[PDB]
Amino acid sequence: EFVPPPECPVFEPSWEEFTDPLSFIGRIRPLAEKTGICKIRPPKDWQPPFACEVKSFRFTPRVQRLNELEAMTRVRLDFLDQLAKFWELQGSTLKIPVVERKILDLYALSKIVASKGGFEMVTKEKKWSKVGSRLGYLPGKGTGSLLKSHYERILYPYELFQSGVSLMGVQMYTLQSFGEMADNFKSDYFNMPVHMVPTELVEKEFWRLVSSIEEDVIVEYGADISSKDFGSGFPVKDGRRKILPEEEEYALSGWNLNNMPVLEQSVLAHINVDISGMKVPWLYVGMCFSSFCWHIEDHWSYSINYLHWGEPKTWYGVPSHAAEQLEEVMRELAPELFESQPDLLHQLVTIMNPNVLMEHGVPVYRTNQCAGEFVVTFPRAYHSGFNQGYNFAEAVNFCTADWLPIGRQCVNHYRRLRRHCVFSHEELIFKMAADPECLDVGLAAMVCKELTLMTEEETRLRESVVQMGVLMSEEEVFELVPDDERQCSACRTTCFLSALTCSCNPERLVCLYHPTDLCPCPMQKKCLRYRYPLEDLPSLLYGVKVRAQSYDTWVSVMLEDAEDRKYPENDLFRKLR
Amino acid sequence: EFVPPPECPVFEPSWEEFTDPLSFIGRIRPLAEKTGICKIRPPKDWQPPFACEVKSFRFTPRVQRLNELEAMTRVRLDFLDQLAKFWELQGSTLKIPVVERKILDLYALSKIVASKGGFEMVTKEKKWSKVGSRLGYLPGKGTGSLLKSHYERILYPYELFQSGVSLMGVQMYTLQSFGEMADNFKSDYFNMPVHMVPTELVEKEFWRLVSSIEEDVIVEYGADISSKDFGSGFPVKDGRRKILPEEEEYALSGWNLNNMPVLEQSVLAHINVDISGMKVPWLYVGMCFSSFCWHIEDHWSYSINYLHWGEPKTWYGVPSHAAEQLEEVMRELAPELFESQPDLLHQLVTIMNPNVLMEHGVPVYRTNQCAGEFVVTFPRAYHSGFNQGYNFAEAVNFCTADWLPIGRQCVNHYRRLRRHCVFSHEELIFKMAADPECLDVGLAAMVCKELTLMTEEETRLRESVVQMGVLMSEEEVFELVPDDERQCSACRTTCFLSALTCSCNPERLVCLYHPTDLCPCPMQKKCLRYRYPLEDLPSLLYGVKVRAQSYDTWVSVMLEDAEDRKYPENDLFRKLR
Ligand SMILES: CCNC(=O)c1c(O)c2ccncc2[nH]c1=O
Ligand SMILES: CCNC(=O)c1c(O)c2ccncc2[nH]c1=O
Ligand code: NI
Ligand code: NI
Ligand SMILES: [Zn+2]
Ligand SMILES: [Zn+2]
Ligand SMILES: [Zn+2]
Ligand SMILES: [Zn+2]
Repeated sequence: EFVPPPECPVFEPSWEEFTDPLSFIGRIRPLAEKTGICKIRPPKDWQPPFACEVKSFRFTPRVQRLNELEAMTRVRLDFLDQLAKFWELQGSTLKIPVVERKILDLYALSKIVASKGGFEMVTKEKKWSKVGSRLGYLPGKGTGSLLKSHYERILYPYELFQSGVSLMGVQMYTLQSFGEMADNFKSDYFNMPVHMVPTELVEKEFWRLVSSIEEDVIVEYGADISSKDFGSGFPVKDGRRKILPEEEEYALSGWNLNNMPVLEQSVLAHINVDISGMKVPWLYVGMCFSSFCWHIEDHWSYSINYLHWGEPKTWYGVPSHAAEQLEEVMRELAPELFESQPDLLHQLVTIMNPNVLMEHGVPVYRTNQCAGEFVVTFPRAYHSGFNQGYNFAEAVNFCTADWLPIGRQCVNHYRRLRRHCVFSHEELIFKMAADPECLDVGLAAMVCKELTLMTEEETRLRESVVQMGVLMSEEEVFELVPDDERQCSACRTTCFLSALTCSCNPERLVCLYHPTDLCPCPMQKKCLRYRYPLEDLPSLLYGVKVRAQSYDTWVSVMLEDAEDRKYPENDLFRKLR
Repeated sequence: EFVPPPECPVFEPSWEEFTDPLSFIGRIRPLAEKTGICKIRPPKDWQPPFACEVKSFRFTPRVQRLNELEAMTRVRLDFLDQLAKFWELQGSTLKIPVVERKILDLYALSKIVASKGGFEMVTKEKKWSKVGSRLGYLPGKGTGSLLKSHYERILYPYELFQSGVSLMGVQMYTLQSFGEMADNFKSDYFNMPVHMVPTELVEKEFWRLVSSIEEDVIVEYGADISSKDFGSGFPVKDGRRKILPEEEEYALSGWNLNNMPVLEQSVLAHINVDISGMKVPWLYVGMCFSSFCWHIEDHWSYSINYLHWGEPKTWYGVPSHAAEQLEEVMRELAPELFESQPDLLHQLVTIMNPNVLMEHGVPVYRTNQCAGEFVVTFPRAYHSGFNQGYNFAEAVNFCTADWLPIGRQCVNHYRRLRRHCVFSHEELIFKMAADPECLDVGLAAMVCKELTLMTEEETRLRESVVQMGVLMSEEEVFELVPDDERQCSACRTTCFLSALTCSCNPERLVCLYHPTDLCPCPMQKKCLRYRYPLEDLPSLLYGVKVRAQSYDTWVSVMLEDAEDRKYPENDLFRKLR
């Protein structure tokens, strides 16, 4: 009944192609970009040893109910649409609180609270903790009394209303033991050896279980795991181990995921600036049927995924150019609701059957990631999938020159939503511009093209605001103040280049894209807090344009300057020797 | 000229004594407690391999100038003594800020700011970053413009005052590469091979350099290094490695500083409650002359230090009974000053030459810690020391049954100062009481003796506050609220068992020892936020008294119930077999 989509392309590089990963990926970009994802096979000779033990590797499992794994169900959508309209009528507006790093499920919450007899029922009986349990929340963190506070503040008024009449007052594991678990589960299911069941079959049964209410099937996985805390499944050198000579090669290989962020073609390279939250790999342990719902990467850009071992990982990709189109069909389900809550679209997890996306005219490709094979995700390429069986993988994100404009275009979208930004994109650009040398010339070139766009756009914003009647201009260093302090009153975006402060608050801020929403105090007295005076234009565009056009001339002791200035080669350097 | 003090004792336990670390210490306590510190030599067969690589191990070095290593110098004291009196006059009070984990040195700061021409001079020249650099503050974290905020708020008014007339407005490295450094330095100094210089000679030369303005000497070290981030110098099992069978021994050893916190006699054992900041060891890399000033561990408990390798580490300890006597003599230096700033005594680092504390009547012992030896610190044992040469060491704190009453006493002191408690001593006690089984019988017996004292004291504080005219009593879970929120207005102590709130502030809190300081709002309406109703007394004292007095009778299938209830042996179990 279910239909496997087309296979995304694979690549099987030579050892010389395999040398510089980000060059090889640049080689591959014009092609793989159209599928949104692609698979890569390192030379069969390349097989890095697994660093981690298993027999002792301890993790707290998370869980999925494949029935309710879909959050976009008609009943959940229509509910929230109604609770929203309720608060609109009330003059308030519905705000969905975040709990345990994920949005609260109100439909689930309201159902459950009511199933046991309602707010004050649950309250007087102190069952609020029993609730959060069934909600997939980790005890004993105190979520129970937090849900009460939330239910009262949001759902109880609607309860009353939705209830009879009323509404007067008030208002305003071990990796080892997990494999045993995982392999026992799969075999008993399919009645075979786990390795012996074909991929097509499990794939077919997976999408069967999602929409099937005739049965319930639960699974355990793990994620939200860091090389930092849990250690990398790769050998690498920091202080903690004498590294074996066997391992020495792989540890220094750019394909070792810990090494990618620092590669000279990486943006998060020579900058020592901030923790973006991924300079460091993330680990996903898996079982059969264990899944990850449709999504993209923070600030878009890339994602590289590597399966260390275990049964294959199943993927579904979509191109970056089909991105808007994708979100458009998902929006057809609750158009009135997604209006009021634009970002709620992303908040809500979905596995939308690929056939449905394809019948709607969206390109959807796929593949089976097998042990020892990479998967690459491109900027704004939507991806999802599941695992064939017990397995282990490691994944980072990253960025390159080509991404810079997309990353800028990415903020504007996050700014147009109300979306917290994991860093300042514009801040990043200057941290690169402030050390032009030892910077990959490709970045330098792109930065010139990207930066002049912002100097224009900023000067427009800077002159736009003096008309509004602000006078004083203070000067502050934004990178040194914490992200949450430098955000904009309603954007919500991390400000670097400039923002606006009036005296209505000691600290509350708004970016120049929303100057009027700072506070009712007339423009009147000040204050534009800026970063650079406009003396910046000659200064910083110089150093980057230098190395940008130092390379432009150098191509048109010459083989020396390349080594001194750290130019790339391939190509040209071949003509030399 | 310098005189070596008496040596603290060493202990060379048998392999059978060496099997349980915390038992063997209690064996020793009545003796070593009187010296305040002791050295411990494991069986020579015991040689755990060093888990950490060196050639790549990266640490950011801190630095020490032994001349100014002394913060209690006369000139600095009188300066601070005056600056306080200045502000007393102004109606304000002198509040010494903390900057990057430690108190700001105002005397140094002012001296420097004044040497370059003072506040507005430095400001208009933007040299505030040059300042913090010479104050040692790590760039580029923004400390420079932070000091400017501080100087103006404190020193500038005094600057004007202390300046002519005025004062109108306003107001209100690699371990490898480090080994090379330390060895070269140590050898070029004494003109010998580094291992060839006697211990007694360096000791003499060290204390010479402290009081010597005749010459300047700078030294590098590292510290504030966690096993968490950097990894432990011990083998151990979590997920980061498969452990060699050679290492399997030492990984599980109770003498592995990773295991100590979890040992059955530890308090930080079976409770899974809160990060104490030490369940985890810490690392100190060291050099010739690198030092650590007099101090007691937080909450007055223990520190067990294992020197992994390199040249020896020199210690100076003091008994816990001489502690109050110790602080007294350092207080004689600026009694007027320390009155206004009681805790400034601890804040200020001092190396006071042992010969002085001895001639002031303070017991002062010592010893030479050699690679592969342990150093144990007893509760409220003041200790300082320096390193003989290049080495590596690892340490953790820990708590035992005998410490509990001292921990309680410590809070009472931290409360009588204004001192931030790293955790709530009372909360700890109840988390243990809440799991009586599988809890070491000695703890249980102690707990009941400790807890009953608290039920009395609390009920005294509980009945005391109703006379004050508070009525309503709410009930809150304090452990689930963050520490800094549950502190006291002025105590400043983490409140758990109870505290007092009113409506003047939505959240601002005061410990029941200080109900009057909450606000001017008359007692009037409420609000006592308590934890347990007084239904606690029968309940919790039971479960602990159960296992406490279950063992009392058991000593007075019998060898079974000891295995079931996890009783200890030594002793009695020997009569069994
Ligand atoms: C069942 C464990 N989870 C996963 O395997 C998992 C991924 O493989 C993944 C790949 C790419 N981007 C995001 C992802 N998120 C995930 O959770
Ligand atoms: C020069 C390297 N530093 C140290 O060796 C060092 C200690 O041994 C130490 C022991 C106990 N309590 C605090 C300590 N602090 C320290 O810094
Ligand atoms: Ni992803
Ligand atoms: Ni100490
Ligand atoms: Zn904005
Ligand atoms: Zn205003
Ligand atoms: Zn009040
Ligand atoms: Zn208090």
